Amino acid sequence: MTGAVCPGSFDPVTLGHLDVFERAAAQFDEVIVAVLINPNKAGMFTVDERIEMIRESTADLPNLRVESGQGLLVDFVRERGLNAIVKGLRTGTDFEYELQMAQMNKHIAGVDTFFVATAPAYSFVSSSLAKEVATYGGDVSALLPASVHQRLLGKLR
Amino acid sequence: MTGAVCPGSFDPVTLGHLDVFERAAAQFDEVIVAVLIAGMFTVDERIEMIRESTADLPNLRVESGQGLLVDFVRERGLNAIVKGLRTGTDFEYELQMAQMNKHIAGVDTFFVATAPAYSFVSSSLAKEVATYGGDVSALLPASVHQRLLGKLR
Amino acid sequence: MTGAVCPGSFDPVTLGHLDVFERAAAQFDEVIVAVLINPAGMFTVDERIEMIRESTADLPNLRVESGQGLLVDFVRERGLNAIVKGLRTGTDFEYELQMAQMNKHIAGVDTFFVATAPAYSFVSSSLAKEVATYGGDVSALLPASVHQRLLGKLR
Amino acid sequence: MTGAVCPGSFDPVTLGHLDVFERAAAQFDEVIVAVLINPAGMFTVDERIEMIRESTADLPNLRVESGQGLLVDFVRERGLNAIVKGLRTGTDFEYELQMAQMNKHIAGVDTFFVATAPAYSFVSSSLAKEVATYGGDVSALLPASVHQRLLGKLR
Amino acid sequence: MTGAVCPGSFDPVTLGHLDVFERAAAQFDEVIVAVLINPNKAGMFTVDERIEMIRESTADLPNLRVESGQGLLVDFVRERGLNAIVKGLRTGTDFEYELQMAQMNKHIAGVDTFFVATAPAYSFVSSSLAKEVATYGGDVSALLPASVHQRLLGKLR
Amino acid sequence: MTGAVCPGSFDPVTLGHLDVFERAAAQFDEVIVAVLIAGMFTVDERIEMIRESTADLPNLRVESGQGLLVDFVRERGLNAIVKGLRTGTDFEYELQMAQMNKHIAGVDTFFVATAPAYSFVSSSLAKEVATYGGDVSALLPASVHQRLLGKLR
Ligand SMILES: O=C(O)Cn1ccc2ccccc21
Ligand SMILES: O=C(O)Cn1ccc2ccccc21
Ligand SMILES: O=C(O)Cn1ccc2ccccc21
Ligand SMILES: O=C(O)Cn1ccc2ccccc21
Ligand SMILES: O=C(O)Cn1ccc2ccccc21
Ligand SMILES: O=C(O)Cn1ccc2ccccc21
Repeated sequence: MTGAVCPGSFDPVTLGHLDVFERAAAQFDEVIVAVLINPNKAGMFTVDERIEMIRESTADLPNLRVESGQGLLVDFVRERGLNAIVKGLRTGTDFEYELQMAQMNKHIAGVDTFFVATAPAYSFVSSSLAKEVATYGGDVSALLPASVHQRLLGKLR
Repeated sequence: MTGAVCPGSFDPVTLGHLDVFERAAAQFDEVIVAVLIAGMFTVDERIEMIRESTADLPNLRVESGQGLLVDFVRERGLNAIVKGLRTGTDFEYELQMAQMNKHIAGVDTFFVATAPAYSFVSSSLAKEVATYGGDVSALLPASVHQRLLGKLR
Repeated sequence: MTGAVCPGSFDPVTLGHLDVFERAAAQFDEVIVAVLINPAGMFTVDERIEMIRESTADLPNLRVESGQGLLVDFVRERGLNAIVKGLRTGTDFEYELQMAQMNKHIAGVDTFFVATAPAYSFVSSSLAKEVATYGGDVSALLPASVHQRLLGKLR
Repeated sequence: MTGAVCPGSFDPVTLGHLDVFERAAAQFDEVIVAVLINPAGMFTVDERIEMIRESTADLPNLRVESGQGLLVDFVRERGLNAIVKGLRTGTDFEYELQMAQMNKHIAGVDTFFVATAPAYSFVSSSLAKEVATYGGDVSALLPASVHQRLLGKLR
Repeated sequence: MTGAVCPGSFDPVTLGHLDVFERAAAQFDEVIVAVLINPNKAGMFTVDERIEMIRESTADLPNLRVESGQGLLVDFVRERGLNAIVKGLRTGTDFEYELQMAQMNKHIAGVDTFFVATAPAYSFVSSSLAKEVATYGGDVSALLPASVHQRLLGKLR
Repeated sequence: MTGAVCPGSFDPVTLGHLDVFERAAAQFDEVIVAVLIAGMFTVDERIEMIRESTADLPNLRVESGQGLLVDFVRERGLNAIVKGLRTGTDFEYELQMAQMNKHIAGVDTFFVATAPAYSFVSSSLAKEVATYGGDVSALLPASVHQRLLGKLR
């Protein structure tokens, strides 16, 4: 009954995210993708859109499920009877901030954070840079799942 | 006649800050905590919270400031800054500012790492965690923690 | 015929920027300084271009132009496929590397990084403006014509 | 059935190592601590294994084994394909990342990194031995049985 | 008449190196690969072997040549009428040391150093890690040019 | 009665080191340069070179040391170390040692960046460059530079 939570805003999910989801699902009995929402700032995609895009690109992972939440990540994790977070690393990750949050999260709730580096091919995509590049016409089709790419272009138009 | 200034917004002061204050006060004759001024606490509240937490440091005082930090330092006859390092410090930006501050006013900056126990608290993360019900009581002065609970509730 | 683009907001241009411009101009047949405008700063795009031209008067193979949108489009539209970017103290290098890999992926454009000289390594447009606003002397860190204009915008 | 390997020389095992072992054992069905021998240190491989077993007596799903050669072969030979590595102050993380990407490429093995607790973040096997050699007290940073053995090797 | 020097021990050359050579050759009129030799410590390959492996994998680059040297890199550069170095960045690069050397090299000889990141696919290979992995049987065939791989295995056997 | 120890091998002392010594001497009543002991110069040579370069610093002295740095510091009634930062400093390792030194002996470590002009020299790189005929005269005290040329030629 091992398990981990993969957290993020996933606005939208990228192939970097999906790589890490797949690794987590391969190494833990269950994985929950936590789509964390700031109720004060809307992103590009609604919560239901974000969840749909993740589900469509994770259909081959039988032990992965997707749920939204807000507030403290460690509460989302513990209320599901888990105490592990799996977080991806990419080029441009603020690792010092991630470390700070990992030590705080262990301190307040006993939850462990495991970091895994995304595959090199997917190491320079981020939701924010993908959106920025696509806004001005750049081709990010190879860095996003099919469940995302044309929906992104749709939002931008 | 040695002295150093420990600058920050301290909104609120943490045990990470206090650890650095104590070290500065142990190694310099005179220490001034510079409360540099839309956060949670007013300048007076932040000053009071620091003063309450530093009552056992006779050679430390707390003053508010505006404008260039180096002017604050120099106008008090000093030319040293002591700055703490924690997990999540943007050290590259601190180094840029240190070199600029030396260039424009001949002020030295000394960096000291906070104790491991207080290395992952920051004013911002403490406020965030407490806002959502997390227990940060081990990371703040007893006084500050009660005040924080007051501002939230 | 070789060439590179040096991109930035240059608000205002610093001696750190100038150092990198000079090194680019010494190593490439053609250099374009791209003054890239956003939706915002202290100097107008025209003022920024003028300050750069004043500072680069001795560089005959360097020209200054404004641009918007995707940097790699600016680069490719001028028949080039290289960017030269400066490094200074406080550069977010991890983000620069992310953008370099992205720019190579989407358009085949290479990015070359060069560290500015130690003397000019701690100036940035933002920090120079901040220090000058409160009366600090940054005249050793900016071209002379820029320092004059900066005082005017503040006074 | 999930599982991971925690690799190192562990000469000697520290409380930083133990912290990471405990977290691995709490999150994976099976953990193997791989004591990997080189062509060399203070403690023999047998002594190191014994010190780890003493320290991990409360972890029934963790076992300790020696190994040589390619780590990913050690991992795959035991039917696993995950490594759990600790991070501390002074870890060469850039090199760890290079090795993680290499290990994924050559064998499909994933590497998960976890930071040790702040209290145990500045101890390392090498620095503990160095401090103890000159009479510094590192007893708060090592399992009790290790600290006893360390004194013996020095005296 | 622009030009740059790409320096290294290249013992052996990797596909990470070759990527950077190709970019340099695309952006400068001439490129010299400088195979820098420590006369006090032999590597795995002799100088002539190193040069042969680079030449065989750079035959499509008409403006690139390969030469060995020792002592100060800036003297190698200036004696060829050049004053630019192009150096690759990969995962595990000691960038702070590279920066130190770049500032020293500018100080003593006026030579500029341009850094370029290797392609993600080739970002985790290094000569040393390739040799180490191959020593213990790991498959590094996709990270090295054909001019290198079986020669490497030969040395190891 | 403030004081700090500036430790290193100083083989040889550079202008980067000297800049940090001067800053330490400006901000602490008492400074001890600890020459911690197969390099180029003997301990006595390194001490002499530092003493020659610091003749204008009345509150600085130079002594050799062995074993734990914290014992060197504590045996002289102090509990502060001042360490310089340059381009190529392994800062993560320095932080590890600082936290260890605080833990085992209550000694604080203050870090200060060298001036930009002296930020890319190190004893090792200076020796390497000079060995192959490079001019490092702008990066070393005048005395040291002549001595270095002597050891090579
Ligand atoms: O996208 C990022 O900034 C980092 N990152 C990359 C993969 C991944 C998976 C889960 C959470 C974060 C992740
Ligand atoms: O809180 C931070 O971000 C860093 N930090 C830690 C202690 C301390 C004391 C004075 C100034 C900053 C300080
Ligand atoms: O100013 C910066 O943030 C970095 N930087 C320094 C020189 C330079 C030249 C072109 C672009 C950026 C450059
Ligand atoms: O000791 C180190 O250098 C890092 N480190 C810390 C805990 C731990 C556990 C397994 C492997 C390495 C680990
Ligand atoms: O291999 C390395 O350590 C770094 N690196 C990567 C490509 C490349 C090309 C020339 C010189 C060094 C280079
Ligand atoms: O030289 C170095 O590696 C760092 N560094 C620079 C100045 C200085 C002074 C004392 C100790 C180390 C110092």
